[PDB]
Amino acid sequence: MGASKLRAVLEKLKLSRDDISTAAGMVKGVVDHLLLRLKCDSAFRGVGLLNTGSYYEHVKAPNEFDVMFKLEVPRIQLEEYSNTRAYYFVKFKRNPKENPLSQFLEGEILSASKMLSKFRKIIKEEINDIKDTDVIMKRKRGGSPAVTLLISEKISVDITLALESKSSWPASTQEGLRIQNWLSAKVRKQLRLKPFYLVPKHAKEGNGFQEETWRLSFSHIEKEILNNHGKSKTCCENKEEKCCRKDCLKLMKYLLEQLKERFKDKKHLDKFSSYHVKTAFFHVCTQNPQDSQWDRKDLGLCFDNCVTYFLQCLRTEKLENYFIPEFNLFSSNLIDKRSKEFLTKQIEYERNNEFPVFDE
Ligand SMILES: Nc1nc2c(ncn2[C@@H]2O[C@@H]3COP(=O)(O)O[C@H]4[C@@H](O)[C@H](n5cnc6c(N)ncnc65)O[C@@H]4COP(=O)(O)O[C@H]3[C@H]2O)c(=O)[nH]1
Ligand SMILES: [Zn+2]
Repeated sequence: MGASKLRAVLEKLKLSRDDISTAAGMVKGVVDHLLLRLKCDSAFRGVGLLNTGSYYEHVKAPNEFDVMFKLEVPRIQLEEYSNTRAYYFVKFKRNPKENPLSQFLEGEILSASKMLSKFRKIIKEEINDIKDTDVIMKRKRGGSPAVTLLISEKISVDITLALESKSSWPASTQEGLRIQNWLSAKVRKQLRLKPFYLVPKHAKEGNGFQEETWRLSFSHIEKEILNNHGKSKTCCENKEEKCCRKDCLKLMKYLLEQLKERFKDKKHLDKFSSYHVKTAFFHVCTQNPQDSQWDRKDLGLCFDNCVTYFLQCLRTEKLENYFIPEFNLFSSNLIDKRSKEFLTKQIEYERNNEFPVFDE
């Protein structure tokens, strides 16, 4: 696949400033209103908008948004659930004083399902006729921590609640974030000093679910790594140091998106998301730390590599969480073999035929 061809694909995917500003405007309005109302409750008094960009989370329908609501919770003690390395029970190190979330305390362990239920109930109750815009809440997805809204019957916004911990990161993230040879150890050091988040996601237990667990989240770190991606600090700040990392990520995401859209009737690709792609891309970034390995003239090659590695992850059924190395996103427990084989087939076909799926 030619680099000029790929860059032409990315070129035709660019949206005008008007659409971006309009959609961002509507989303911002709804979000701000929901914050102002969410602060009416003592449990969600310290709620706030977490900076993850909140834009460009969909190349092309680019009306789908993703915002994250951080909730500052002080002095929490985490307990790793069944060595899942990613799912924890939330407790409090010292709780003599009445906790704002005490209404959600199922004993010593903070209930995730109750907080999520309350959150969803507040939002659902306060998106009706209070807005000079038409907002509807989408059907509750199975085991999804997100609360999705539809604005003006065109804009989708995923709202995820997240507990915030300014404590040091869990021990499961010790060997994670291998950006030493890429973004330097100093950057990793200052990054690990930043807080980490927890989303109300239950873990699988054979043929049952816990609903009391929370999953680690480092979306903000992902944003930071994304916007500052070069070994050189001046990467992509001049013509001589223009790389093709972001182009590769965009192309991968668009490939997965187009494949998911094409086989929407089937249920094979439903569990696959742009996060898997992003993770694989991060691993590839670790494998190729030099900016010279991401030269803009080698877009075709680099992207190819990004495809190949992704395929490897599908074939070997191994895709380690970039922050939690022992957490496998492509385990057989999460995604079945048949789905991964299907995706593999579609991708191999696309690459073998000069990506006809980009022609739309
Ligand atoms: N900003 C943010 N949103 C999250 C996070 N975790 C879940 N969400 C939201 O809930 C939706 C479904 O969550 P799921 O955990 O039940 O299945 C997810 C999960 O299995 C996996 N995944 C996505 N982000 C992940 C993440 N940050 N960590 C671990 N797994 C993740 O891919 C599935 C679909 O992701 P999606 O990006 O299209 O939408 C998320 C996403 O909009 C999160 O950590 N950060
Ligand atoms: Zn760059």
